[PDB]
Amino acid sequence: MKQSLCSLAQVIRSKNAGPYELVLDILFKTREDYQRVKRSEQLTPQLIAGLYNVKPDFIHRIIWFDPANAVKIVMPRDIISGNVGDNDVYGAQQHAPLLSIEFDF
Amino acid sequence: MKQSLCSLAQVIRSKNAGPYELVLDILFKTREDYQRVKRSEQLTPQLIAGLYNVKPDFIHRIIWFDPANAVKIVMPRDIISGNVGDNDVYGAQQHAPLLSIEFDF
Amino acid sequence: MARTFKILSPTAILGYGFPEESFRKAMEASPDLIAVDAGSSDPGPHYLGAGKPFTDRAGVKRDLRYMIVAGVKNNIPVVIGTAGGSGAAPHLEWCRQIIHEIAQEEKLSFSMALIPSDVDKAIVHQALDNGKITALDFVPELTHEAIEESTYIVAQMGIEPFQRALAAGAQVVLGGRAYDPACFAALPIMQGFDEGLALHCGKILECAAIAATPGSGSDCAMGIIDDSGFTLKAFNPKRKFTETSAAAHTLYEKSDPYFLPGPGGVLNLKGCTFKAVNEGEVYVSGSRHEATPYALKLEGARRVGFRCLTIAGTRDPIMIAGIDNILEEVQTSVARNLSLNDDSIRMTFHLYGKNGVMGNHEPMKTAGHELGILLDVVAPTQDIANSVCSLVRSTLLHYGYENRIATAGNLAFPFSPSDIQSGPVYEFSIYHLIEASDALRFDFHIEQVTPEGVQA
Amino acid sequence: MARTFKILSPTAILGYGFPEESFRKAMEASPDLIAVDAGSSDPGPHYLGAGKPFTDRAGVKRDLRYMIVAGVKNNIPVVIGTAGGSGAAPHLEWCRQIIHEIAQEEKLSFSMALIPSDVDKAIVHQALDNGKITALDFVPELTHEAIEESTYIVAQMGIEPFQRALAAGAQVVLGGRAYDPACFAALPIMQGFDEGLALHCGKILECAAIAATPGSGSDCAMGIIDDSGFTLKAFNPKRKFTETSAAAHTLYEKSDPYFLPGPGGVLNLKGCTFKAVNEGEVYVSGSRHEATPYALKLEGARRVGFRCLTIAGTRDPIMIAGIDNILEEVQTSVARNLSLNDDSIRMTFHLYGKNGVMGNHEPMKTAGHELGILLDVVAPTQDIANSVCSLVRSTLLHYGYENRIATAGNLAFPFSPSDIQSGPVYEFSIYHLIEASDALRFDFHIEQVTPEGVQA
Ligand SMILES: Nc1ncnc2c1ncn2[C@@H]1O[C@H](COP(=O)(O)OP(=O)(O)NP(=O)(O)O)[C@@H](O)[C@H]1O
Ligand SMILES: Nc1ncnc2c1ncn2[C@@H]1O[C@H](COP(=O)(O)OP(=O)(O)NP(=O)(O)O)[C@@H](O)[C@H]1O
Ligand SMILES: C[C@](O)(CC(=O)O)C(=O)O
Ligand SMILES: C[C@](O)(CC(=O)O)C(=O)O
Ligand SMILES: O=C(O)CC[C@H](O)C(=O)O
Ligand SMILES: O=C(O)CC[C@H](O)C(=O)O
Ligand SMILES: [Cl-]
Ligand SMILES: [Mg+2]
Ligand SMILES: [Mg+2]
Ligand SMILES: [Mg+2]
Ligand SMILES: [Mg+2]
Ligand SMILES: [Mg+2]
Ligand SMILES: [Mg+2]
Repeated sequence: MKQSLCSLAQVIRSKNAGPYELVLDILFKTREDYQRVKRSEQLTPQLIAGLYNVKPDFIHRIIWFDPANAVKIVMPRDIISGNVGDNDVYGAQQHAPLLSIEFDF
Repeated sequence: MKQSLCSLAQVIRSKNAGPYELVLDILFKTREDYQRVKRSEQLTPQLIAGLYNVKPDFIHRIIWFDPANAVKIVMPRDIISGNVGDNDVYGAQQHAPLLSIEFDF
Repeated sequence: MARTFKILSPTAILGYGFPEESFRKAMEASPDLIAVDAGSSDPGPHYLGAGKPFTDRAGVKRDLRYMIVAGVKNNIPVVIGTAGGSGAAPHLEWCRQIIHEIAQEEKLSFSMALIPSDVDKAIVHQALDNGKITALDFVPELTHEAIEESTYIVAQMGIEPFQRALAAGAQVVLGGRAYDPACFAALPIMQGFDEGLALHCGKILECAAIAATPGSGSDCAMGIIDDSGFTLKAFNPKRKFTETSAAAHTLYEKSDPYFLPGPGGVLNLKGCTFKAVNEGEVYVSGSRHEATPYALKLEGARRVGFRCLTIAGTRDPIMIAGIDNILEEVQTSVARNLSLNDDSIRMTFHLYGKNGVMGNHEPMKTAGHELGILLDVVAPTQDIANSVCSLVRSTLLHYGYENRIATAGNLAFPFSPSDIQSGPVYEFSIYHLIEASDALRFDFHIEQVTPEGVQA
Repeated sequence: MARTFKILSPTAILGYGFPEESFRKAMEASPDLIAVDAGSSDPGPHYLGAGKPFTDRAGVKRDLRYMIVAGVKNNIPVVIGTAGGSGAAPHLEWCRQIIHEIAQEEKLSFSMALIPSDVDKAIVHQALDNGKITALDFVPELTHEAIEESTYIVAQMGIEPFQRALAAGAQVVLGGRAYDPACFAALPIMQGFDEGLALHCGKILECAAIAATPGSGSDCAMGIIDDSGFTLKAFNPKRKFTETSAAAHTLYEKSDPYFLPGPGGVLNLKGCTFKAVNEGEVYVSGSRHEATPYALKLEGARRVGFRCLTIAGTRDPIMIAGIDNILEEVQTSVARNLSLNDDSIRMTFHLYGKNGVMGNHEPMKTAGHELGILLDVVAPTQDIANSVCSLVRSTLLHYGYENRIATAGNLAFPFSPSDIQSGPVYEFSIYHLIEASDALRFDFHIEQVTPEGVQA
């Protein structure tokens, strides 16, 4: 069976990092879970880009923050915060595609 | 034989009749079908009341308008048009419960 | 009368627009009258209450330019009911000014009659005490306090004021609040066409191509009255009149399709038939009219507070599933923080994607994957509404609901700023019949409009 | 010469509120500092651009009454960053007046430092030409035109201006736009506490109980800095700090949790640890601060147009299924009717219940049973925005979409009026670093607040 991200993570969320960037934070329930995911090499730009309907090169960074058992995904905002046409000025509700993730382990 | 209202009706709609009343209009494609529905006595206040979550006595009138092959359901608006708390000032989008109606012929 | 009377209705409400080509084709059919409804109570009480149009000045001006240029050029009267959206004094004046500008820009001269529909409160107070007011169905009984706290009060005129203005030679007739069929029927009736047929024709034409199919609130229709019935047609090859579309419009916005009441009588449709004719046209016959003691419907609204609102989405399934309780907890928190103790503060939520349209009558009990959360607060002052809305917004944004995983914020706002001060809120306060009297007569005034303004 | 430094952060943004009992319990812990963030860029560019608060005056006053009374009574400094929501001159003045009113009502006298963060356009123009401006990640290169068309330009100050004001004896320090951790860290650093620990503590405290669990934007938190780390605690038995909640707040709103940049240096967090201690508290250690050449972040916005919006629901499954094409056909109709010819007229739809939150990034391709349709038009003038919005609204209301059966109208409006003018629209125009210079030095001035005001 696969392990869903939801079963492994305490926090799965988005927010702005300033008006020009969107950050997705995932904090795992245990260090063991975090290390299992990091070791698997399954949380890739290709995975995230497919889930978000962007090109893989649009993912700017995936940062493995060991002190927090956390990973941060960074991408530019394709609508600057507050620009005409925005959907989410604070960048606060862009996390839902991550809820579909399942790991093959 | 179950037969849906949607398969028989050219028009199924709501609108205000002034600020205090909501009217639902059902117009049939054919006189044959209108008369079959009318003579069946299946389109009752109790049916409509259940679909709308109101008491049967809330239905004011069901009017069978033979020249149009049409039936009109009349009820009071439980929120006067434009009052604080309204959901539909023009009364224009209250028809959806009627779309579930099935007759037995 | 004799042979026929052709009425062109260009659009459902003056200002809604229409295709230029449809109007050009309609004019090639040589109308005897260009008539249009310019207003309605369906948009709600703000517009009468605040003295504002629900239609757009630029749209009204655009539509009238076509109509007045054509009417003056071809010596065809142009008749307008419920000027300016609600037909009270400010609405009538707003439309009047638009028409002066058209005459200035197109270098036109014509006579224009103005017919106000405003009713002084003193008349209504006196009628109430004299037993001359009747509530319409489901309307509360009228009180003196409700009269006094109303703003503009208008009566819906019938055919006769329009007829007196037309008989005096008015080329454009700009009526205040009016019974919709009357601005279409007044002229053919004075020319000898049958009252029942003409009023039913007006009722079917009062929203132009809403009575055609596929319908449009923004396309032209014509009725051709003869001595035995009337024919309905459109001027757009993608639209047709059918028996169902025309009959549907006889039902439209009425509480009994057999009996349509208005000032001076009731249309009895028990004997009417709808019959497809020609190609995409319908012939209607059998309509009749019953005179009744003459009464007018009054409309009025009153201010009830001030509104501040915000809209934001949520995409989180845990928040969505728990939303009803979350909103209650946020309300409790805000009331404690601001020490709220006024039962005159009203907070309303609409949860679009669950029950935003039908409320407690919505049959579906579960949301999907997204909600649009619309919050509005109505309070005795704008400042109070703003304060409550702001605190509800920031509290909801960061509320730590049970099992939350999306912990940086809860709401997707489309706009900066997030809160929208929408201002005064009105509610209907008068929707009652008054017995006609001399004091309620609707008198016309004709002015000569020229390219340089009104000339006396 | 105390070995701990205790900081009370009452709420995530001044004005958001907090439970009175949480604040009272926090004061029983005898803070050495009451500090709070009063502003942010996350609410978008309107607030800086238009000079307006995103928080509510009554809420800010309510929160400040607790803080100032407590600080003055107990001789505890009160430090506020980004006064008034955005920290430009009007925001600072707005918050200053609130404080004067509190002093009058509570009969208090105290010194107050004001630290403006406004930057004259000439300084920015000169710096651009001298090669002293650097765009942050993904920010467009700055131009002279963007500088000139901006309104208020502000710089986010660091700890040092606050330190100078505190050293001058100010009992309340009201700062303009500020780097959020600096509010909290300035005083402990000047008292000799470690810069890395103090700035990391400030970054965890700058949103108060958002860093606790369950989170709240409206509840208090305290950080206690000692020689080897800092401890975080809440004051509500329903909330606590955990290793996850504190570490999450280290990630919050940052591009790289290993390196948090600000004016004068970068917090290097690769050595951090989070340790649950006692009951519901967390001890954080290992934070390091590395100095960098001193630069300030500038913010500015510019007006781009004017907005009018409408909101309405639909409940019809045929309309919902076909909504994308319907909206395109309505737009085409409106452009033709109003002869629109300006690409700067922008019509935006949000379809709540399908893709209102995520737009083209929404994974779900199908709506449920209801949509909330939010329309807004941004145009070069308010009149044009209002006119296009109105025509879209009425055209959509009566559009005859394919297979329609609900033919009397297509939209459920919650409000009268349906259209809401929302006014000028701003967009960010400056989001750039500027090298420090004498011209960019932040000056403070102290005024003696009394119940009668400030004298002379
Ligand atoms: N004198 C009257 N006696 C009785 N009822 C009346 C009278 N005048 C008006 N009414 C009522 O008020 C309604 C007015 O209809 P109408 O003139 O079509 O209004 P409207 O608000 O302008 N409609 P619309 O523009 O199509 O949205 C009638 O259907 C009656 O219910
Ligand atoms: N001198 C600087 N050098 C580099 N980056 C800077 C500098 N000053 C500010 N920033 C950037 O701007 C951000 C400011 O963060 P912060 O002070 O928390 O902003 P805020 O808009 O007030 N946030 P919040 O109120 O919590 O919503 C930092 O995270 C950096 O990305
Ligand atoms: C306001 C209006 O557009 C008028 C009409 O019925 O044509 C409506 O009631 O829907
Ligand atoms: C504006 C604000 O409430 C401030 C914060 O981060 O605390 C937000 O950005 O969500
Ligand atoms: O760029 C992205 O993937 C999404 C950012 C989007 O602009 C937003 O409105 O939040
Ligand atoms: O009375 C009803 O059944 C529903 C009417 C409702 O008040 C509305 O807002 O349209
Ligand atoms: Cl493994
Ligand atoms: Mg009307
Ligand atoms: Mg109507
Ligand atoms: Mg009408
Ligand atoms: Mg801040
Ligand atoms: Mg923020
Ligand atoms: Mg911050």
